[PDB]
Amino acid sequence: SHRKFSCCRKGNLGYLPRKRCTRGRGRCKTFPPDVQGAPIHLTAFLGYKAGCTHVMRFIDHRGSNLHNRQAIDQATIIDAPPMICTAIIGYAKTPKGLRAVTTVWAAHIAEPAMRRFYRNYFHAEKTAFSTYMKKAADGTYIKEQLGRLKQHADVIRIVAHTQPALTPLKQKKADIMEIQVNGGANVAEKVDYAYALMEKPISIKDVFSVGAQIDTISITRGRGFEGVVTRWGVTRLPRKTRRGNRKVACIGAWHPANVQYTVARAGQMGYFHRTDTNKQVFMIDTAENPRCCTTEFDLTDKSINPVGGFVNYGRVQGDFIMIKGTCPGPKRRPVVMRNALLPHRNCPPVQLQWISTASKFGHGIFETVEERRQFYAK
Amino acid sequence: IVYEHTIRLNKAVRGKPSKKAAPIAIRAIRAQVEKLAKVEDVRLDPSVNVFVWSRGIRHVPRRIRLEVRLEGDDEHKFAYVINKDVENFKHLTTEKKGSE
Amino acid sequence: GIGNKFRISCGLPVGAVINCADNSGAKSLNMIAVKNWKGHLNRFPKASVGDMVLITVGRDGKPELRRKVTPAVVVRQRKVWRRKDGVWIYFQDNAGVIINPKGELKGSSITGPVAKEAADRWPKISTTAECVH
Amino acid sequence: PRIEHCSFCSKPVYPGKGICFVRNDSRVFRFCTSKCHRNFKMKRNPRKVRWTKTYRLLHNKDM
RNA sequence: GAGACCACCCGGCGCGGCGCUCCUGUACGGCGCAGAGCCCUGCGAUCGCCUGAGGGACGCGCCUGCAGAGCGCGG
RNA sequence: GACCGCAGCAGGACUCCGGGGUCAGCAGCCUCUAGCGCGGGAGCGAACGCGGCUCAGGGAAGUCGGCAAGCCGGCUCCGUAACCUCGGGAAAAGGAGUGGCUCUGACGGCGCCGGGUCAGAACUGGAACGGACGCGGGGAUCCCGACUGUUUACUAGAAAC
Repeated sequence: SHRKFSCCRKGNLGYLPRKRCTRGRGRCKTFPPDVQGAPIHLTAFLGYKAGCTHVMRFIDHRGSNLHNRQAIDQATIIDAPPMICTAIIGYAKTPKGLRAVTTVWAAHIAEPAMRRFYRNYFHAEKTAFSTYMKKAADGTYIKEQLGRLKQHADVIRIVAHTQPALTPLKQKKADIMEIQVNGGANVAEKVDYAYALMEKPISIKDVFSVGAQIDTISITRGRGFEGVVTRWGVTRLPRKTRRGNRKVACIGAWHPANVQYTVARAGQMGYFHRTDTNKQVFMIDTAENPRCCTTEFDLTDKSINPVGGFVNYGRVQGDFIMIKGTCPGPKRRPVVMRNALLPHRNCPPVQLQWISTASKFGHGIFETVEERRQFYAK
Repeated sequence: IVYEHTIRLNKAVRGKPSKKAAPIAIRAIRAQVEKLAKVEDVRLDPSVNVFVWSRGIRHVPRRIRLEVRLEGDDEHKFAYVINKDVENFKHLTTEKKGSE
Repeated sequence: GIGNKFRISCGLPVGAVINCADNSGAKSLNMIAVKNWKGHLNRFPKASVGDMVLITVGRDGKPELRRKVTPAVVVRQRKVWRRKDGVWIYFQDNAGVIINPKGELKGSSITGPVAKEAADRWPKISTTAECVH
Repeated sequence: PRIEHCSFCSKPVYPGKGICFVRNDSRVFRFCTSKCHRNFKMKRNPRKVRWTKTYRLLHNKDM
């Protein structure tokens, strides 16, 4: 018989299978389109979520209630320590699909990247790249192989590794990420640009700008095995139900005899790889500048680090990217940030006027530690 | 080799049922002493068990100062742990004193 | 109502009896429904400050108003709501002012403080209210 | 930038934090915490509560 | 940061200190020219001062202490 | 603690004697004496279930139906309606107080000695006080059966008997 009343299905079936993510970290997958002839640019970066702040901005959306008004809005600070280029990878467009021509690795590979190649570095063989270093180190191997990429490669990407020592993380090994060189006048120009950054650090400030929209790709917080009400948003049944109210009562009709994928069922509720999209970059600054989080209204030094530090993170030393709203993942989780594939055309320009530096640990009524000393006197 | 060490019982009964707190504290003290003495056998003086059980099964004292004496060696190496009362656990930290 | 509203936490569901700010001679208005509410299955219609609600005057109210579904506007709500300026605001009591379908108020005066969201939506509420908070 | 004061607490409220209550006596009372808020709504005296700037001003500690 | 068990992501862990910060609301004790009174030369709930004190921390930085990487098993 | 239920079975099974505190109490909650740690233990802290706890704003819109939960409650002093078989209703309904200290009267007791209740008073205290515990939610009707009783052990406690 008919369902008798109209309600939407609970949940997106696109996000199925709702399984723990099997990729090591969030992976960029599609990179923004080339648009050949654009200013030559890098398309992505890896950062670690540091925390959230809340900013007061002046809004200039025209024909809005908030036009010419001040708005307190949430911000997410992603720590983005400089990544170092370690390889140049070129992919031909083949009738099978993008096919990698070759990866020409750097003459010298840093210890952080090298520790990724082994499960336990101290007890490891240390045999990786041993012959490669000898074959290179004249520059002939790197340049002859690089030429092959210019002739066959249609897409050029660069491998880069994060510096985990510049982060408060316990990783030690460095995440390797492919970032696509984009908007070159020609692939040879992409390879020449790519060789210029080889063995050299790249900064978040170079890759992105303020007011640009980026999409953050990361693995979500895990909630473990979870039932239908939390995992799929089904209505809890009436209290009188025997065997519990937290359940999907009917898993299907007599026919189809088998249970269907569409019906909600209990299982893992977190650690899913998700891309969030179109988030504006509010600020891209380094913590080494003491007034990075100080505006004209602040009139106090205030740096990015909150009083009491970042809860469930660290000292956010060095470069960081502040973005509007939220990003997938818990604090300390690697987040790959990419130039937006489809940015929101009508977005207000960013004009931050105050950034909270108050304690996120507990409730903080002091934006600086020096102000706490003055309030509490002796 | 005698070790004087503090163990925070409140942190070691965390995550466990409050009724099972004083026996869970005894098991924790035994394991902690194994990772201090680097031994496998830990004996606890009844003075340690009187201190841990002083405030009942649900509430364990927040901290215990313990004297581990590595009495026994030559393929036995037991650890004898005694409670050492202290007015406050202020700048108190592990103090390994003496040698076999 | 004038302009585009901004979503604010909707404190009053259907069945919410709210005190009457206007002197029209109603004391407590019973919320039958919310104007402009396409709702999902099982969801009680809910309304916030600045939302027009079909109400029925209670037994305490003057007989002429009583027994007719009448329009009103929520002017105050106990539920805390966040303004887009980060001000979380709440009121001592939930209240409503009885208004014709056009915008005019049945009562000459509005008693007590009135929320900005109602004041912006209804020009007559803004002029009548002594305090807009 | 602009800052307010806990009406009960008398401790400054940085922007974006705290709640504002408007009374039937037409006075907005800005409260820094849910503590400031519940102390007031239980009729607890500001003086009698030592952390409030009012009890410290009476003890002269603040003034 | 991940979990029913596993798996995952990481690895000279961890422990317990010290700072920072936050929570709670001014510690025990001492003193008093506070205290309604009482009857005897003391009692007395409270109160004030020391004392935004004391206590606590699962958050952040640090190490002034013990420590911490199998001669395990596979290959 | 050995009886009877296939059993060393949350089931039944007749008595006797019965301390302390708080309390009106042999109630509830703690305790002396006396007894004594039950077909086992470790981890872990998922879903879900069982036994609980709290919940912003609304306040039965939920449902066959307020089912379940919650409100209420001790004591003192006010105050209390229709109706009525004048006995009731009635704890109707509805208010107010309650702690601790320091006292002050009463009352028998005189060789003044022995009571622990009833009043009244100051001073107190994050705006607390039956602080746990124990412990009616109330009202307006309508239908039956006057009532207290009895009933289908093991699905009907009823308006049935």
